[PDB]
Amino acid sequence: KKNLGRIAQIIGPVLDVAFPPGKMPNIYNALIVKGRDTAGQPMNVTCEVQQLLGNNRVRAVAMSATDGLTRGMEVIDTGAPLSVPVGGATLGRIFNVLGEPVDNLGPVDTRTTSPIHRSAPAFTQLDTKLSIFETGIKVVDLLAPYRRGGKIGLFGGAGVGKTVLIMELINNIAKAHGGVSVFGGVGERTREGNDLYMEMKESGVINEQNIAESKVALVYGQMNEPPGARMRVGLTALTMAEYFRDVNEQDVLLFIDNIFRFVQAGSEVSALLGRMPSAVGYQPTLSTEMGSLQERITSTKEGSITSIQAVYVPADDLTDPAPATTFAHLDATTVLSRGLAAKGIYPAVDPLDSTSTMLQPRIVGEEHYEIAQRVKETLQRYKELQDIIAILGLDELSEEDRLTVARARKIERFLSQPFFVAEVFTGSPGKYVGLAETIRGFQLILSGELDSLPEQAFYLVGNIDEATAKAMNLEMESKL
Amino acid sequence: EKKNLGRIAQIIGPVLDVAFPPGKMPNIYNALIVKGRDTAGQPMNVTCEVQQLLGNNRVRAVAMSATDGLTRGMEVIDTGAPLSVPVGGATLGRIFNVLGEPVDNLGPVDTRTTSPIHRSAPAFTQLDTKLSIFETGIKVVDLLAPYRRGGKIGLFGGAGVGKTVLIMELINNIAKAHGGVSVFGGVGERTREGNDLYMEMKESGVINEQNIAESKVALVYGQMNEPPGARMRVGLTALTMAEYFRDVNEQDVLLFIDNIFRFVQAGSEVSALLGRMPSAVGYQPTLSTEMGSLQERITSTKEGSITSIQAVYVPADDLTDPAPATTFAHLDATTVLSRGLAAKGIYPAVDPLDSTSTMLQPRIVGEEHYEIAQRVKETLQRYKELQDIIAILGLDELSEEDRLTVARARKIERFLSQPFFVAEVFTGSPGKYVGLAETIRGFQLILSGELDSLPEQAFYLVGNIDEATAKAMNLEMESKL
Amino acid sequence: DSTASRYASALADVADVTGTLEATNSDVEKLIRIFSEEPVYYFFANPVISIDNKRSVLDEIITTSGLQPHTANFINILIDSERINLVKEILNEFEDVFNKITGTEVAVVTSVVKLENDHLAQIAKGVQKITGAKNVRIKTVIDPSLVAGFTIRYGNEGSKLVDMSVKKQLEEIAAQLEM
Amino acid sequence: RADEISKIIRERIEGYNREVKVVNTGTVLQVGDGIARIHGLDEVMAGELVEFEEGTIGIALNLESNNVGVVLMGDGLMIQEGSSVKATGRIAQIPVSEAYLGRVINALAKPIDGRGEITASESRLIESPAPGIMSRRSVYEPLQTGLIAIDAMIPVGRGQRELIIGDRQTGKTAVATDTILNQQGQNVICVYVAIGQKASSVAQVVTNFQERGAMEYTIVVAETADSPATLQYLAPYTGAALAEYFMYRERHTLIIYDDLSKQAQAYRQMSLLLRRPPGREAYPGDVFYLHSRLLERAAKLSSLLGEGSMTALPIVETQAGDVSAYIPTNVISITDGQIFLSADLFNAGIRPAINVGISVSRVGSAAQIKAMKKVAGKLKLELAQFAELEAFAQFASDLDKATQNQLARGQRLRELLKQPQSAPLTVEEQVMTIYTGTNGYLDSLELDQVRKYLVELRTYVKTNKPEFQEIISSTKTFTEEAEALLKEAIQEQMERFLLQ
Amino acid sequence: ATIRADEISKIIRERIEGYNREVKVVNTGTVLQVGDGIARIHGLDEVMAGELVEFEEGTIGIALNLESNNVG
Amino acid sequence: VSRVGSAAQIKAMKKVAGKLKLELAQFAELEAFAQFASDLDKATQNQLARGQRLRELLKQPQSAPLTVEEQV
Amino acid sequence: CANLRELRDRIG
Amino acid sequence: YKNETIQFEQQKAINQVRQRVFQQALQGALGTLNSCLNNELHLRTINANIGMFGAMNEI
Amino acid sequence: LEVEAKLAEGRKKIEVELQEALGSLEQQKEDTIKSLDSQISALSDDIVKKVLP
Ligand SMILES: Nc1ncnc2c1ncn2[C@@H]1O[C@H](COP(=O)(O)OP(=O)(O)OP(=O)(O)O)[C@@H](O)[C@H]1O
Ligand SMILES: Nc1ncnc2c1ncn2[C@@H]1O[C@H](COP(=O)(O)OP(=O)(O)O)[C@@H](O)[C@H]1O
Repeated sequence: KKNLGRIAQIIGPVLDVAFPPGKMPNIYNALIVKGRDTAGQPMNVTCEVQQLLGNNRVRAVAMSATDGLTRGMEVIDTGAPLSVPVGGATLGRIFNVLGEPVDNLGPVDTRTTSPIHRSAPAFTQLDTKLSIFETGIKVVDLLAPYRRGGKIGLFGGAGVGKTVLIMELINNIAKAHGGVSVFGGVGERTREGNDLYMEMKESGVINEQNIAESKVALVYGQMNEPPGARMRVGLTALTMAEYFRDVNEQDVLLFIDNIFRFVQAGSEVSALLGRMPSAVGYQPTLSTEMGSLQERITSTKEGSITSIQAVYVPADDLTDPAPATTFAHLDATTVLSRGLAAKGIYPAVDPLDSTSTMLQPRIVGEEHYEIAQRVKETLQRYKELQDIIAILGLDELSEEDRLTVARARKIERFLSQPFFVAEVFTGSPGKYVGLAETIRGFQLILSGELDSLPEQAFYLVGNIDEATAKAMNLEMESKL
Repeated sequence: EKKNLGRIAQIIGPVLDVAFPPGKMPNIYNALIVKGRDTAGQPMNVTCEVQQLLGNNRVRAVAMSATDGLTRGMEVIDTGAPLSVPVGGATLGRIFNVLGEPVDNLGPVDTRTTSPIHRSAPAFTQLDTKLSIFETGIKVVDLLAPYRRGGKIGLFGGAGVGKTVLIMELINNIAKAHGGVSVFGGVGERTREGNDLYMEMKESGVINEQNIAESKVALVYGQMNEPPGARMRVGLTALTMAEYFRDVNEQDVLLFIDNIFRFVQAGSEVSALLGRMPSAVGYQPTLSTEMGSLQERITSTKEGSITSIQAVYVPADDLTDPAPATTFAHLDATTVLSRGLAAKGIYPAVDPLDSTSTMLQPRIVGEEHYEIAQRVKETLQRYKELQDIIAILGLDELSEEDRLTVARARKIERFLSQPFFVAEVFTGSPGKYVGLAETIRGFQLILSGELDSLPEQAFYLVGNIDEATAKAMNLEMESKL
Repeated sequence: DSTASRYASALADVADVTGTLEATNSDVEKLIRIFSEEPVYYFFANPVISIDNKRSVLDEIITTSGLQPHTANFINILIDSERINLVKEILNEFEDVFNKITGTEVAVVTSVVKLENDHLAQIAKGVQKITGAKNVRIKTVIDPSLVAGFTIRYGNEGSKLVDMSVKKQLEEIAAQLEM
Repeated sequence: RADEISKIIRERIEGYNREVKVVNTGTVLQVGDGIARIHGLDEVMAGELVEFEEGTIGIALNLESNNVGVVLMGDGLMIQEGSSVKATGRIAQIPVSEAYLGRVINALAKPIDGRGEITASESRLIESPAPGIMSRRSVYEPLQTGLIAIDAMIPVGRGQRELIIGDRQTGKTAVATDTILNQQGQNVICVYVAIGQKASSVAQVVTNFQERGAMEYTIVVAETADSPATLQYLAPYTGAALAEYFMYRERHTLIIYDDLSKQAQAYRQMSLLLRRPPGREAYPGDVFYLHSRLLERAAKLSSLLGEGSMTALPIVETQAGDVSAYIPTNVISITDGQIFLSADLFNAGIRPAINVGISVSRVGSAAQIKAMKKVAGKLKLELAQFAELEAFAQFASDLDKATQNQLARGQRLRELLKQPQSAPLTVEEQVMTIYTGTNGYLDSLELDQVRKYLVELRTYVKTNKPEFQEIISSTKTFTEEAEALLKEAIQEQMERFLLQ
Repeated sequence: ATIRADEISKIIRERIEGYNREVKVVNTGTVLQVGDGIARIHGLDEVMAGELVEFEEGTIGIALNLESNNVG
Repeated sequence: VSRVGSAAQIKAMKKVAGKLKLELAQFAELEAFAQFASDLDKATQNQLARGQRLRELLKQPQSAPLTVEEQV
Repeated sequence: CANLRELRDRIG
Repeated sequence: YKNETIQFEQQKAINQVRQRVFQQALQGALGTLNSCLNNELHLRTINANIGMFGAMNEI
Repeated sequence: LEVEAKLAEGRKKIEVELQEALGSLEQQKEDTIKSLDSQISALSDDIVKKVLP
């Protein structure tokens, strides 16, 4: 539009601008700031209105760099809630939160723009076909099956997994799902995003030669951005996916990592915005904002948006509100635990807490359900006997319970996977195993029939036959 | 008092800030009623109390009923005095909410004599010197852990364990033995359990459906429907409805508060609503002063004691956090009701070992009472120790020196169970009232060892020691057949 | 109450105790048209300017328009306290508190077209007979959005509203959809 | 019809005739990302929902002096800082009728399923004076959940508002679904309100209800997470106002809330936006008042009112399994007892993961039927003894016969308790199941086969001894003829199960 | 503080009647905002920091913290 | 942890022991769990010895430079 | 909460 | 449910027909009132509305 | 599995019924709209006289 602004105050990233009384933009309405840069005149930093203060001025968080802005600059509002270019153009390109290309190739076309902040899809049309997915990880394909056309949570502490696991999952599924992929770098470290970009342009997913041939379209609002950008990078990725679910009608698999940053940035701007602080320090509108993101991801009778958010459980605070409200929205939660990466068992997914709404027998298979029940019960038994093991000596517990402890040890080692993208940290080559092979492996492992192999013959092993061969190799190099 | 016509300026949740003309403002804790209106078309008045003055003639007041629908600027009228509770012989039997309107729907209460809620403390020329204990009427209480007449008492036990039959027995015994009269004052009483208690009262004869103002309870029910102002002031309402009893009739009045932690929780709600900065864990800043104003008017004045019994629900079971801490600073006798004892059927389920009282000491009770009480507690400690080992060895295998201790401890744990004057409605047992003298002599006879051959079940559900020997010789007379 | 409302209530109370209430109301109108036109507001604000220079210029502006002394006293106290930056809002709420004290009520009759003065006095009759004010004041505003009739905005401030207008269509059609 | 469509319009446009009332109207100062601090609404009752110029309905909670701070019951994007917002004489009511049966609704009582439009000429105000003590009665008749654990150890009677607390992902929604699915043979109108659960989980639950056929009688008040803070705040109150109507017209109901943690969290949001001072855990002042005002209208009435009963069954999600946090200790102080699901017991195979311990119920044996009053006593006592002796199980090396047999029957008793997903066990079948577990007629079998043997026994008995059904369903006591019939049936079934 | 305690209408009338006029109140102060056990008083400029001020009913008050106008 | 791993080592260190971090993190559990021991077979008795010999040498006295081969 | 939760674990 | 989803869509279509085609009707009706803007309308409507409005107010 | 194939049959039935009936009703609404337009001019004229007394 044309409503000249005269920015009144600039208190950190949150800047509030005093429009004329009649012409005033709405909430969540973008404000491109006609301002000067540190050097050189042309510089347009984008701001999205958050609330109207009633003194003819609205509060607007700044998506771009906040320095250099002066009090009194002319700003104009688009009138449209921050349109983002998507569609057949957005493919292959690392996209900014503003709706711009970042990978220094040619600018995209804006023939298929869309508002970023839109209404949630109604319950009247909701496609829910309960079906399992074969991601590739032994444990998460067995213990906590993933619901395609549904949401998946890779919870974890700081550095437990959830990004190497996301890289392995995308390395698996980016070729499997004929639908496009969307990666939302919500507040993830810039070097891991560039590692992902290099891995994608090498693994053919990007296919930099003909950029219209990519099976992916990236969105990066990574760490080095003002808290506006981390407050809307998730919604940019969501708008790309929502276009791929409204128009192309194809099952798009979007990846968001460190979705907790989409709440942390909201906190950092909410504290400034005058909104009072909530519990331990996040924003008051934690639930509404988190839901406003994570509800748009539903299979909506034209396609199925399967999404895998990698929540960042801060400092292993499992009770923290930012993962506690995401546990409500997330179907197949996979709580990775620092205590299980302590002993080296990668991925450090908790066999107990990683649970899914797809471990019902009519949905997964009766054999799958009974073997998952026996594995999880054995691990619960091991956790309950941890204290007896810890103090009173390993031998002083029961002899059948000693069988259960050895079986639990073999299980919690065997559910470790050598990943393809984690080959650099383990040194061992990556091994992909489907659901059937690991099912048959767990059967014979917990059944006590092959309870004679050494423990390290099960750890970091792709399959059960690989474990049997590793036992031969290990017993040979033991004496030799 | 007068038409102190004011506007209800600000209404946040329950809190409703009212204004006034500059001259006449009601002082703090002065009840003011609003001339409110219901959205159904009835001019319903919700009564309020000025909790904090705010300077510009505007007194921030909390509401003792729902503010849903209170129009801004609705005429609010002062009463000039705190909430006039209709005390007297009239309020003997019926159920009252905080402002003192009978909610059981029976009939209107005679408001002839009314004292304010906020009558101040009694001074040291009023308080009594001698520390006489309170002969309740339960053998366990009046032997092992006596209740202090004029002092506070804590029932840590849960609900369903037997708290209702215990308080019913206490009310009937206070009506029977002394000239006393009880005032149940359940604060934040969950209305289902409130109706449960009312119906059990009516079916026990403790109160009469047909005879009101000859009953033995003055029920003041703080519901949980009401805003946090009401289920906080229900404690003070019970306090003054019993204080008028003691200071007009000179009788040993009882005062049952439901959980003090529920009163303190209501205080926390009302203070967070007033916006004053919360203290430690989250109870109000004026926690000690507030609950001290609640629990210091419970003192044996020279007219007659107002000894009370206060349930206490510790949160997450720690006596450390402030509210149970500032309560246990007051409590003079704490008796826990034990779920295992209730499941065994040793009614009353009061735990004989963990129940403690500051009044047990010898210069207070009597040297013989303190000696026999200490020896009974040491015997029950011996029994709780040897209950581990009679599972393995058996009574005859271990030494016959303390096999007598195990047998006497069985006889003591059975002798403690008293058939009440309320358990008749459940089983038909007629019930025996036991003063301190009888249980003292009986426990000396049991623990000394004269009754080493009486069967254990001859001691269960019996009153005095002579009646116990009567039960024993009864079993002996039937032993031939 | 608001701080501006308190200061305005002080000014209205003084203009009540001294029989100059109408002259003080006119003086407040003059003063609010003075404290409009931003550079004067910017001068009386901006605490960098010395207090002596501010009060001297205020004395000059006082002796220019011949204000009542107690209203001049009011602005001078406003300069004394740090609350001079609320001056526009205080003079704005003066109309509210003055109408409340002198007993009159304002009814902004907004119609499509200008209204006859006798028929405006009939509107004043009706509004008075539902409010109960002595000298009910009606400042009318011509509006293009309405269609046939008029709206009344009598009350505290906009609070009560009666309108026979495009709202007729609006309510008939909110009841026409009926979902 | 070709022009009768517009001839229908003539009805309305000639019927309504515009009486000139006064609409309370003021401007909008501030629209604060979920709140709209409108100014000038003077004689607006606290709670009287306002209507903007863009049709964004919203409640006027916070009535300050110079700005009535309303909250928005929809999205607030289109409010334009000065648009005259008009009050509406509604005080936040909802229409309610028996035509609401089956259709999932939002908190506006507007159907969100789609398959019709409910007409209702009876309107109930949402917040209402709950049943007083003159109205309420003691809990007489029980309410079978279909679970041996929460129907033998700790009952739930009609009127008693038991509480399903527990760790996240433990079966709270599953025990609630089991209750609503069992409650088919009975007559209860099981209003299931979902607060802040995602839309897809509510779709799964509504289609599970449909597959099991229970959707005929259960208003699933759905509230998706992207509904604003006001609507997630209002959902329990909406379902309470529906079940309250159904209870007042003699019909026993059962309202099952979902995630009061999420509901009070949405109230926390809207109140911290509305600038109300916060208390513990940043929950506002009136959280306890809030939960009580919607949870203490769950009563069993008297014959003076109709004998109907609303029987709440909230769900409180507590993280890390604590009783200590603000909202769970508030809801535990309100609710008549509680139950305890636990994540470790859940991952130890025990489903439903009912904690055999602390999960007390304030009612007790005053709720259960005479058959349960008989057999649940022995079941509770044996579970108490087994739970005390639970440490001896792994170390029982030829200990004496009393301890050995009691502990073995307890090891079989927990397997008796654990029952499959969504399996509703009506009263008669769980009666015989508890009896079989407690009086020893399954001691010969090992730990594993107890489940299979009991399912086959329940099938065989309920299909070949219909006199047991007559006795238990009719006489509601475990009299000697039923005891002998069950003994002979269990004996013949053990013979055919030895024949395998 | 935007809502300053010495801004009651009645009190600011006392100051607004005399701008730079007849002398101040030496030892006469009107109590205001006497709420949470902490009364505030307009004027009373004679009060020493720590002086012991009195009231009408006969209650005693230590005058700890005297701000610009309100001697709290 | 280290997010770059053996992608940021010399090829010599990647060839000698890149599984070293995982081997030691795994040996941590064989230390703690088999610390309270009974019936230690040659597998455990020799694996603990190998892990001790693998962990003990990582004890650099500070301010001493090491060329990359002097770690290899 | 990773501080209180550890102590709850040790208590249990 | 098949019979009722088409009921939902026919009801939505009917009411959308109503509201939209009336919106066109009133967008035309305001133009028809543009000839009746000031001269013949306001005196009659204002007098009648003020009469009935003062009556409703005095009631 | 045969039940699942029968579910596929009923699913094809809802496909054909939904698609064809929705097409016919989306045509019916336009048919009635274009049938109404003269009567919406008449209706606007009717409302004009009603709101001008
Ligand atoms: N009897 C049972 N048999 C098998 N699985 C069960 C049983 N009871 C519960 N479950 C499991 O519980 C899960 C659902 O429980 P529920 O929905 O209560 O968890 P929740 O996350 O606490 O719910 P919410 O999302 O409402 O918080 C399902 O995945 C199901 O596998
Ligand atoms: N399969 C694996 N093999 C070896 N190391 C692993 C494996 N998975 C995770 N790790 C270690 O844990 C870290 C987890 O990845 P990272 O990106 O740090 O997680 P986050 O994004 O939570 O910080 C990796 O840097 C790696 O060092």
